[PDB]
Amino acid sequence: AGILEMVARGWKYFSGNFYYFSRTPKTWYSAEQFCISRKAHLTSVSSESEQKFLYKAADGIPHWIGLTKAGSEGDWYWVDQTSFNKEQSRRFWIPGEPNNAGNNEHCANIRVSALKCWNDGPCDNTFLFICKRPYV
Amino acid sequence: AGILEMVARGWKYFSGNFYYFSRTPKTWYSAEQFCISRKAHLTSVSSESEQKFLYKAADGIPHWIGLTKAGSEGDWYWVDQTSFNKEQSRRFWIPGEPNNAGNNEHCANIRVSALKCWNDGPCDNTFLFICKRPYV
Ligand SMILES: [Ca+2]
Ligand SMILES: [Ca+2]
Repeated sequence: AGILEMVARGWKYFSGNFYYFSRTPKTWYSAEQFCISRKAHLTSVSSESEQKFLYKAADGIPHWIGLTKAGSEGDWYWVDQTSFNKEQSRRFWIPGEPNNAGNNEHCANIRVSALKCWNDGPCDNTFLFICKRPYV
Repeated sequence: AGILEMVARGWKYFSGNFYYFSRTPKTWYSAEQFCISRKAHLTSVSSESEQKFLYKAADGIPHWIGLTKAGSEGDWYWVDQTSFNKEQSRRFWIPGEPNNAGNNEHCANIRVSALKCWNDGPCDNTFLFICKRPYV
């Protein structure tokens, strides 16, 4: 509906997209349910620059993003259905990650504040979250 | 993978579909994640016959089913993309449900062992679950 309005409504703006950083923590799925109801999806990271903005604006607090496995034993996909670049992700996971700790880590979160900031963790962990919505 | 091959692994067969009834409790999404790893989804309900097979096998124990909202404020649908008729479902909901308690009950389960067994509850409640894989 327009940049100023969306900004004025509390949304962040970075490079062709609106973002919503949740004021309360939810499980990955309850976070996605909210983003759908906000005409959005849990965020994707489709560049290094977008990764830079997203870790910065997270403020060192662990934020759910929109990476999830296609089934508890499947490969990662972006929920917003953009392509997942397996190779580009190398520069985005915290070293050691994805580690699949206790074989119950199928949802990914911005845990720290660096270029390498993603951690795989339990999908039922409650964290703050980022809804992504196109500027269309 | 063969009717007798599936029941020999612990799948249940009824009227053209295989169904996995779970051992351990899980949230709606993790349940669904587990489903997909076994080539299934959480179960959709198309006929009263299916409803009756499902509620009688569920034994009174609450079991998650594949009915969820298109977001926290959106419409009910089946996660396996079976078409959901609201008028047919009227028969299966517990009288007085779906109530949407605290604007928070965004997933459905088979709560009791009766025809009127569907209750809406928060997707973060941990219950046993029913996966469904179609026989082709
Ligand atoms: Ca991890
Ligand atoms: Ca209810």
